[PDB]
Amino acid sequence: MIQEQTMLNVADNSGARRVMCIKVLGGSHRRYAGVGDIIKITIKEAIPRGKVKKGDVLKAVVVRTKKGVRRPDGSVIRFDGNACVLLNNNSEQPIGTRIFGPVTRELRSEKFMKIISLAPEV
Amino acid sequence: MRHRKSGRQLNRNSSHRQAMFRNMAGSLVRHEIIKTTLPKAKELRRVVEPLITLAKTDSVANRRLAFARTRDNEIVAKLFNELGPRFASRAGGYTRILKCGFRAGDNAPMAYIELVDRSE
Amino acid sequence: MIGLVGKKVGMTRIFTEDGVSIPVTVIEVEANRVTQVKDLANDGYRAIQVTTGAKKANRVTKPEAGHFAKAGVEAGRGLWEFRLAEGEEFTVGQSISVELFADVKKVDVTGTSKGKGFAGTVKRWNMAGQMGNERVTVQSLDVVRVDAERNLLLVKGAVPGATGSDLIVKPAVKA
Amino acid sequence: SNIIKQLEQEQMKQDVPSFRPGDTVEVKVWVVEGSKKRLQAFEGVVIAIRNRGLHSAFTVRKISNGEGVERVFQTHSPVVDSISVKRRGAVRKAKLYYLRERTGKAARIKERLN
RNA sequence: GCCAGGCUGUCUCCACCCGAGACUCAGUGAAAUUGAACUCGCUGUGAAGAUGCAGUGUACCCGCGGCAAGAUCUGCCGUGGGCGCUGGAGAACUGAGGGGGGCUGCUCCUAGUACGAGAGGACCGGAGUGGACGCAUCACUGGUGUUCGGGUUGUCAUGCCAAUGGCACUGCCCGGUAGCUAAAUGCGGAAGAGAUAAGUGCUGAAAGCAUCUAAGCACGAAACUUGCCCCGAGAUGAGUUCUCCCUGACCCUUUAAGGGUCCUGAAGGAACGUUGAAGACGACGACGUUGAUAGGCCGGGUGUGUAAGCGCAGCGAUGCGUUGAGCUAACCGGUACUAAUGAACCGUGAGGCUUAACCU
RNA sequence: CACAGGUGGUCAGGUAGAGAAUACCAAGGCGCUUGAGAGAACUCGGGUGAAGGAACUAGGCAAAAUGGUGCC
RNA sequence: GUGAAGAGGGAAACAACCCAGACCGCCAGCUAAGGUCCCAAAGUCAUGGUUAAGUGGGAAACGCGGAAGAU
RNA sequence: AGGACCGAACCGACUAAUGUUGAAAAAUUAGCGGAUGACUUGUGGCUGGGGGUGAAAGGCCAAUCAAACCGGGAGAUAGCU
RNA sequence: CCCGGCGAGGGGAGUGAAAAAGAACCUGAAACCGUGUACGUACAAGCAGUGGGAGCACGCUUAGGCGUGUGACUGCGUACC
Repeated sequence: MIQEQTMLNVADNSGARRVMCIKVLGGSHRRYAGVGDIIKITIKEAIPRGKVKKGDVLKAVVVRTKKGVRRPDGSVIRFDGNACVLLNNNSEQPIGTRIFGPVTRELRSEKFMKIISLAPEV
Repeated sequence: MRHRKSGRQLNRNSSHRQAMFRNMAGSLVRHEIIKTTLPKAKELRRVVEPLITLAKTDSVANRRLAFARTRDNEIVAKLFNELGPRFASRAGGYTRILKCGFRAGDNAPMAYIELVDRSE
Repeated sequence: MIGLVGKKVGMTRIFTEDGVSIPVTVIEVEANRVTQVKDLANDGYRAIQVTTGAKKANRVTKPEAGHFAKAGVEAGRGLWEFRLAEGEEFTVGQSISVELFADVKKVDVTGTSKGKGFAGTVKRWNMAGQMGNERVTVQSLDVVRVDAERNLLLVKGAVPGATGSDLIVKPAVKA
Repeated sequence: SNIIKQLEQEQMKQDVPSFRPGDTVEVKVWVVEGSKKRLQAFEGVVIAIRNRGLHSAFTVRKISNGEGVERVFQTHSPVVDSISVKRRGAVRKAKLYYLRERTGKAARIKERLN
């Protein structure tokens, strides 16, 4: 779960290090966004040269949540922190071909069939 | 709130209540009879009965534990020697409470609490 | 159709073969024998009175003892009514087991919420008044497991009333 | 009461070994992929044990890609297949929530040598 | 003067815990205001928003806790004492009426389907899955859990070491029993039904055409109401059903819904105790020896973590086997060991008059 | 008013402490003049807490984080 | 002309609208304004006409329409 | 040696809250400032009311001061309640 | 003399014309506080009164419908300066 104005760890080779949330989407008058929800984040630090520039505003999706998510069998997946990967409204395919840390099994969505291939460590 | 919780409030500092109960238990052991309010008498019984039950078994660790919650060497010595064998046959229910009207000072209910044997 | 009165015992999880954990609340359903029958001709409507549990003879009022003696059954801990669905009737003393819920797959639970003291305006409507001890119903619940020989009923989710409370389980009207 | 105790105990399998907190352990988990099921091995260190009847669950932590991931495994759930202890540890602390900050040598623990 | 960063419930959302007030028991106890009050809503008028004027409607009398729309009063929610439903009493309900909400996105098959020259392209509202509200719950995710356990600095005390107890915010922290908790999980915005606007229609002229209508005469919007739950016979129009109890005597008078005396004291309730996941006080639930209602005890479980002592090693810190040991409040199954005694009080002794059908 | 307020100077121990500040004790003085009750909403003084440290507020106003020695 | 300094009855209430100037008492009769379905005292009285919309029981200019009025 | 700094006692109300009933007719809690300088206080005396005092706000002089209390002129005076 | 606490206060006896004169001491009213007596009121809306008014108790001409105590209901009634 992620709230407004929360830092998300970067799990892609785009060069981003610190990203801040600005707006939350995925439901009218919604206060929190889950792991499988689209969020609006910005960039605080950028590499000297690359496709990502400071101040850009674009969509993103959380891959890991500090609070975690539950399972039908009662199991809970909890991570040491919140990790998010930037997404674009057009050309959803993220630039990063490598993702830090494992990922859960809830990424079977229609548009997330291309990310399960990455993240070899589960 | 107020659902399945033990321990009457007895509005006071927690350490103050603990010291109060220590004094109550020590007095009851020393004199085998007390004349105190029922709300305090119930918790006095609840806190003192474990002490006598533990004292029924004689051991260095048991004596040290009894002294920890008693802080009176003479009272601890009184235990393990007279009360332990006196109530050895009985298991639980080492105290009895008899109402003696309401206190005249402030209309506060008051009652006597004493051991089952209390003598002999 | 017709509901039965049971006693809440607790709630836990049930593990499925596929590996899914489901909350289950446990209701003890004693045989709720019928004491009296109400009809249109006499009482103005069709209904049957159900009783359950046991009451000590000393703590049973003489009028209730006479009523149960007329019913030809031992005195229970309470009486409840259930409106018939215009189906087959019943007879006095006809014990009813949990088998009726063995093929429903959808039940509704009515009971009294746990009591609470005075509640503030924020605590109530987010004015102040008593909380709990009020009839409340939760509908569209599916039974998980039925054990007729053990008088055990497991229902998904949560139901009003803590342990030791009495509740009513009725066939789900909505479907 | 008796009924709930019977219901809880009737679904208990006497196969989980007794592992102390902070002891390295491997867990086999059934995972559904496509229309089939397969096995997955998860190695970690047990941090907390909360054995509430059949609700018994233990937290296992692992370090992957430089990040710490902790998952709670249910002791008696069908999803968990078997529990095996590879490296034996010894810590005089029921809960190991303190190691979330430690790393490298500090996070390491000594052999039990019982 | 300004910038970058770390840093707390200021907030999404607040949740829990410790103390003094808030409520009851025994006593002391003043004020501001006060013409008198048997101190209702709406409509119209009025020196112009009427508790007091005309019309209309509702409301048993009197108390306790707050929400402050105007804390004395009006008003609202919850809950109490008295009273009547006509002999009394205990239960179960029908129900005149009353509380409220009927929200909303994505995907799936339908289906790249009908239609459509092609382009284009659904009705579907059937299934699954989100967002916000309410209700329910603590097994799960955790928070709290100063009443449980352990680490630790200073100081005092137990004659001293060891070992213990108090104080220093719970002395500072690490975990956590039960209860409560949302950030956790279960369900609901029904389906169907009635009347429906527009609109869609069988035969059809007057006025050999035509037309929703003149004659026969049919469907239908997410709009409205039932359907969904909850309170409800103080509904004084005071309801319906079941069961139980009383089956004595005598005297007087102003001779009748009369009065009085001895005996009787039924069912039930209240009175008091254990008390509760019931509670501010009331009230409510279970029990009161013919018992698991509270405490303690046995065993288990949870939690904490290898207690003290013993003997070995290091001349010391400390470790080793005893010892997965000791302790464990609120959890679970038993145990009468302790506390709920025998009782007293109210509540009565066949139930008012008239009418109509029955056996007499 | 036996009120919660002001009233001038002196006597100045031990422990850990740079310290007459800080915490417990020595001799000494006191438990302060309403007590007891289940411990509701609510008010006041505090403690902990998942996603955050400034997204409420005109406002970093309360609270909260560190609080030093020598060197690389 | 009224109130000021005049009551009473009617207009549902109402001080300037209509009748009407209270010496006091009486369980008497007759009238002014206003009424004679009830509330509430009086005709559900008679004759000749308008009304199908509760217009009566709120409305102008204008071609029955105009017409929208106060929890 | 500091209009030197942190920091006790001590002093100032500079700010927030408690109340204009009262505990106080100017007080309480907290924060803040000074804390060897331009400081404070123990005790005694002096500056008297078109006068004293005053870094001027026309501030203060025993419930206040901008003409204090006491007794009198005066049971005053104009309008008005 | 007794109750009461070896008090305060009260109850008897006596003195005292009188103690319905007891040191709170001639005469003792209303506001205010209590008991008893008779009546009305718990389905009933507003300056709380005025006429009608059955009923509820007492004494009267021993009925002859009289007065006192209350006023269910009913027409009217928007305080004083």
